Amino acid sequence: RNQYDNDVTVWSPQGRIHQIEYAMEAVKQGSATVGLKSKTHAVLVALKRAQSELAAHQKKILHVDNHIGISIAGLTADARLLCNFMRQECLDSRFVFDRPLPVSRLVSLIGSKTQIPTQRYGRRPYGVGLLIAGYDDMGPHIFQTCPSANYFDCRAMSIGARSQSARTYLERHMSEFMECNLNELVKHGLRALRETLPAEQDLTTKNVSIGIVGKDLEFTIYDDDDVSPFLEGLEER
Amino acid sequence: SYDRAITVFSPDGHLFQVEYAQEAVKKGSTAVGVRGRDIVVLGVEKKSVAKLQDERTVRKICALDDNVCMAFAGLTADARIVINRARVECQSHRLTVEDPVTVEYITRYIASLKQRYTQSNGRRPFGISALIVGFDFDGTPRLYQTDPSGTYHAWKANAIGRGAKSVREFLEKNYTDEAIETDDLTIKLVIKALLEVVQSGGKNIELAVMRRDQSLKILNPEEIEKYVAEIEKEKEENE
Amino acid sequence: RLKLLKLERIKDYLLMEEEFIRNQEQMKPLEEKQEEERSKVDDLRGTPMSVGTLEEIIDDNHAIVSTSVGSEHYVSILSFVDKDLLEPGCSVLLNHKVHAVIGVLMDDTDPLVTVMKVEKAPQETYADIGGLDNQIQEIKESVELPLTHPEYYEEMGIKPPKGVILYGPPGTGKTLLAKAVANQTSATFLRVVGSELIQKYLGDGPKLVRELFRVAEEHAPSIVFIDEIDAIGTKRYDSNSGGEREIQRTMLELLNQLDGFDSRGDVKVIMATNRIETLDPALIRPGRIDRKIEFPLPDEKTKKRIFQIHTSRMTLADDVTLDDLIMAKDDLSGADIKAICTEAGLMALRERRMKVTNEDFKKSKENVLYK
Amino acid sequence: DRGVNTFSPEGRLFQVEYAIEAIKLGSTAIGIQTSEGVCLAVEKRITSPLMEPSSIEKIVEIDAHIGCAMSGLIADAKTLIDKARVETQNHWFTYNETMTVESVTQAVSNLALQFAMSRPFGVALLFGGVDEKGPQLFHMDPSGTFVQCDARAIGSASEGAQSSLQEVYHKSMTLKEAIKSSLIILKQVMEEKLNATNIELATVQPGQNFHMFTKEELEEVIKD
Amino acid sequence: TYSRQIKQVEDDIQQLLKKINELTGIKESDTGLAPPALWDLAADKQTLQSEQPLQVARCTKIIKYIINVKQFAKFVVDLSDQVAPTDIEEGMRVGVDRNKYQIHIPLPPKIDPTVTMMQVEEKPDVTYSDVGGCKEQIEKLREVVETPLLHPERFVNLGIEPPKGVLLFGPPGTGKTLCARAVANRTDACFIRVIGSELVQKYVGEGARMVRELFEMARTKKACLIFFDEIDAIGGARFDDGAGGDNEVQRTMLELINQLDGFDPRGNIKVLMATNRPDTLDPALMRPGRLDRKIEFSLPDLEGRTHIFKIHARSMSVERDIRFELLARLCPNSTGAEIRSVCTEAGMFAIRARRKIATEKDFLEAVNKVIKS
Ligand SMILES: Nc1ncnc2c1ncn2[C@@H]1O[C@H](COP(=O)(O)OP(=O)(O)OP(=O)(O)O)[C@@H](O)[C@H]1O
Ligand SMILES: Nc1ncnc2c1ncn2[C@@H]1O[C@H](COP(=O)(O)OP(=O)(O)O)[C@@H](O)[C@H]1O
Ligand SMILES: [Mg+2]
Ligand SMILES: [Mg+2]
Repeated sequence: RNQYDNDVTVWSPQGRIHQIEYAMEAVKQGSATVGLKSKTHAVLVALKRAQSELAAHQKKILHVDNHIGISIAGLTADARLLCNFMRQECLDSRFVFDRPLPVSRLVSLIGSKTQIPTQRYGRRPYGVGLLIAGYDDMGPHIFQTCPSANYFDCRAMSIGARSQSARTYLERHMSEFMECNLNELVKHGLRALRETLPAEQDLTTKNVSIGIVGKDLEFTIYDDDDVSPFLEGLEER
Repeated sequence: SYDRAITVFSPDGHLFQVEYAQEAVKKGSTAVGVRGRDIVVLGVEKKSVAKLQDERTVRKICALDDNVCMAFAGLTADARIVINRARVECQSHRLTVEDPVTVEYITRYIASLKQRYTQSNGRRPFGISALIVGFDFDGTPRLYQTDPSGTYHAWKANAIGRGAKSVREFLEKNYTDEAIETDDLTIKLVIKALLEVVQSGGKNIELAVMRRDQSLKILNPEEIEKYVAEIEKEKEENE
Repeated sequence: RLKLLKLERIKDYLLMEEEFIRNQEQMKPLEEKQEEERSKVDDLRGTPMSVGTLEEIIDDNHAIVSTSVGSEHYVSILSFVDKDLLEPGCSVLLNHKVHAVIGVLMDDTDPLVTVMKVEKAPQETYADIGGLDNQIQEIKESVELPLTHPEYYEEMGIKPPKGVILYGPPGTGKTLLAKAVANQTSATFLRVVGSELIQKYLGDGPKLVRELFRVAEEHAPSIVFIDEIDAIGTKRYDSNSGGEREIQRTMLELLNQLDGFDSRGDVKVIMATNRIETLDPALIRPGRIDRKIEFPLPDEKTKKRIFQIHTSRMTLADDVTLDDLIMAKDDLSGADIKAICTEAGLMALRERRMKVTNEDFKKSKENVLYK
Repeated sequence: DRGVNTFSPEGRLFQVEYAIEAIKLGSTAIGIQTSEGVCLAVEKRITSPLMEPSSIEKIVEIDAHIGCAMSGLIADAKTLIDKARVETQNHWFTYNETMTVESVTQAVSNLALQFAMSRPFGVALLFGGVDEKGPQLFHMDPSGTFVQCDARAIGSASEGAQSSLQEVYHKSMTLKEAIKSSLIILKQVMEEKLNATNIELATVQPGQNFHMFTKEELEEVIKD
Repeated sequence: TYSRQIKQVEDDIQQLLKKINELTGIKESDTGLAPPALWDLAADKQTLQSEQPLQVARCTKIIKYIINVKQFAKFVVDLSDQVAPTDIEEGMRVGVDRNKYQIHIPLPPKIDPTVTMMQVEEKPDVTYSDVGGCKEQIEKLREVVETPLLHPERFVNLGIEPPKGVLLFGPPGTGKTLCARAVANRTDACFIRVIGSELVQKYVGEGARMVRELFEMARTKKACLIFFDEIDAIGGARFDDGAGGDNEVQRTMLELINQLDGFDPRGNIKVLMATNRPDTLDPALMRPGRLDRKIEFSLPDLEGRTHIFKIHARSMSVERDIRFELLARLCPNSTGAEIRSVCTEAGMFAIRARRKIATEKDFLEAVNKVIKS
């Protein structure tokens, strides 16, 4: 791979572009975040890491609009830029039309932007992967977005390091998914995080952030204490 | 225009460019400065000049105001440009507030200039090291120094140039309020430091001194001759 | 106690051998006749037309011997041989009929040693080295007293430094100090330069490097003086252009020789470099090279000393004062001082006056100054 | 990886990594938060003698309710702190209030994110502020990752100081315990003895505003 | 006192030796037989019954057999007092006698001097427990290199492939060569160090040969541990660009890889790959089918620094008491090689103080000096 691997503007003699592959690698290096959904609820259960015992866990669930929340995995800087951008878009959409911005439209716009600096020799991708839980007129939406802009509308998705265990659990329990209460929804997300985490490590009411959106409930963030009832009621092994 | 990045961080975490710039400053002439109770002195090597070479066009020392004086070490054009920038800045500060620019403020401005020119996305960092001496409007024999990297500090004396190392150890040694009590013995310490590099008694040591809020003054060569003569008298008495 | 052991047994040797052997010599016979018998029997063992080349040795009494016609023939050796001199590639002696290994003789080697070892004791000694006492003492610590007094290190525990770099501007008596070390030390110093190991083709450079290192180890426990290497390698670059890739291979071979997997004898490496910041960060690794020494430009007093030592074999004039030359506070290496002295002498010779003059030395100063 | 902003194959921009290396090379500073306030103690790098302690400035004031400590490039800290002060005063002008420490830290980090500027800043910052949620400490790194910490250590002795902080710190102390432990660690990690001139010490309390300790109280705590 | 007694007694010994030489008289001049007697008449007779030439047998055609022999004179011969017909082999070194040319003695295969002395049968003087700061790496290496050899039935019961191929990489100087030496010393198998420079020769044809003979030698031996060093020198990026003339090294690397794992089993050969810049290494070689258990050596931590310090302090004349953990603390980001050089500097400081004790003060001075330079 000598040469052909600097800036997105260079096409490899393989139909491949490798800066994007590196951005996706950074996405994996990011921390675990799982989004899933029911007929009327979308739950993002995310593992906030602990850099140091004296440093509080890095929050990774951001409420962008009343009906839209994001879980981030990757460069916190690019995540912050993108979160600012979606907040601006939601405000502009609400201004122009007194409406909640459609989740699909929002995700398409974000994908478009993150594509834009992939065809010019002056800029870089955004090594940040987002799981978006939104509630539009059509109901709950779970979207995954990567630096490549290849947004995916998923019944349940997982991103970040160790995301494969969450993927396994979600694939196994999809049949139940779309047919469970809100508490069961959160419990399934918690089970996914438990599978992802090392067996010795357990989800305390300090490592988990739960962003829930749905009917008659703007995207609400549960951290520290708000996570306590869910973890307390959750099953063990 | 150019819009091309420069000043790339190194694998070690340093800037090859800034280290090159500081060594390029080091290779130049040597100059010392000291502060007294009301006298701030600044001597410097003349660096040789042909009998046909006017000294007026060798201005390695510049009075940026009635309280700030910079001795240069590097490239003369860079000196000229940075000096003119700083002096336009000081007149602008005079516009802003009807008070003379403090050495601290001017040093801040110079450091900001250095940072801009080292991280302005395509530039040649000024290979210069500057030494300023002033008296605040209230009056304070303040002396400041600025590295080409932009880092500046408060200094009671300094010595920059090719001999900077040895002169720095020398001045760190055998320096005290006894030496810096007043104009007396202070020029003597300066000349002793510059003769640390020997044999140039009459060929170098162009000297200036500024009294508290009085003015800056270049020391005339008959006075320099008298000072060096009495200094060598003191020497021979010592030995 | 150890002294007691050695003294006791040594006296035992003197007594045993001297007394018994002298008794037999007093009864000298029964020795000369046997010696002559044996010598003539060896001669009887065929000594016609005979030569052999040793390709290899199987074991005691059996080895393969090849002739110019490729007569590879395997033969059982004759014990009469000297034995243990049978290094592969040695010139053996073979009976005309049975090709019996009976003798070996080379008495001739590649003159690489005679080429790379010239004037082992140059005219320059530490007396000729005017100044640099600190550097001189440090290099002696590094090089000589390990060899001249292999007792202190042995008794205390550590082995001496292996590689010593001497870094400084272009001309500060690096080769002079190398020469003085050679002359003062009894070991077979080796001069080497950085402009010859850059061979035309692949493998040539590393091959001659390895051969040079092996020569150094074999012929004498001595010093190897590697001059400028910055023209070689300069660290390990991205390794794109073939020439620089090969030169990097040459440095890596140098690095293996400096400290490799197997071992290293009592051969010390002395590097001389104009610039050091650009050298391979790995090559100078403290395990391999230690005691990097500044060799800076002489100060005023060192310049006085250098002029004096250069001119010791120079009948300066009464009017000639060697202070106008110390006056110049600029770049004046020991080589520069030598050039100044030589130019003053030559100009005096040209202007026909047997005695040099202050003006002649002045003009030598201006015409030796480059910048 | 080579290039200006090229993404390294193993992730990261590799200029963030270079900046981290520069921060590690930088001098050492410590910050501790307590319900009674936040204390900052930064070792200085006074060069050869003749240096007044008011020559190197490793502590700065953000409003009368936050202090900031630096590790890295002096002028980089100067520029970042200038931005932070300007943003804080702009927010105060627009709000009739003072930012939260989280908000000022994230604003400065947001500026740091832009790599105009061709290189990341070579300074890591520690803001000890007093806001609606009491005294808090926010550590910001050149990458822009800002997090509030109970006790942080940065610079050349970053790792060792952080380990000592982990050993000594508990959820319950006061500003006095914070300062005494910080000074103990600073002396233990100092380049040379604790001369009372090679350090800068500040505190911001739910009460007295941000304050630089004067020579008297410096020597007092030192002997303590 | 003692020194003068030495000088006297060694003078006595030198006198005794020269006296022996002059009195009796033993020398060689040109060729010699110093060892008395050496009569070899029967040796001559059996040499005549022998003193055979040798060549390379080609084929045994028929099932009385027809051996074919090639040298400066071709031949077709067979039969001998020798048995094990052609030792069930054709391309050997036959070793056949003259005089009807039917009597033989098998011989090993000819191999060029390069590989002959690269065999490096010497045992480096290093052993385990002298390694600090890379406990995990040495654990990995011990496992991979020993479990397949030491009580390996446990290693086969699990039905797991035996790893084969390890590449040591890290900063310049971390004890990689030291660990390689230790493994070489401890191991009991055909060990073969390799130097990269010796594989670069005058134009094409040399490296590929020597590599192939090396490999067949290893295959002939029961079980081999090969120890390539200078892999950075031998084998690089396959790209040509301007290397169209330098393709020789790439060719040799290609043959190396093919012998490592091509269209044939490579055999019970375990490869060690020494390097310090593990990025320019060619992808084909770095393929984990040939370098299974790449190991990374990092700078030692405090405990590793202390352990290396005491290891080097194994030497005598050292202080009665030293406080090694503080020594390590004072030297952070220091290689084990730098610990070794610090011990050396402490010894040199003791000498330059004319002190036969290496004090903690000496260690501190050495640390200060090395840090400052
Ligand atoms: N773990 C260790 N234990 C003991 N000594 C060590 C250790 N690591 C390094 N050393 C010391 O460092 C030197 C080892 O150098 P060696 O040649 O083995 O290193 P390397 O990792 O192969 O790299 P390089 O060839 O770049 O030096 C010796 O001084 C050895 O004493
Ligand atoms: N003590 C000394 N230090 C440096 N140079 C000296 C000294 N004594 C004599 N010389 C002169 O220095 C010259 C040799 O310098 P050299 O070793 O060639 O420097 P380099 O190797 O850096 O070119 C000689 O001509 C010699 O006359
Ligand atoms: Mg020389
Ligand atoms: Mg090694």
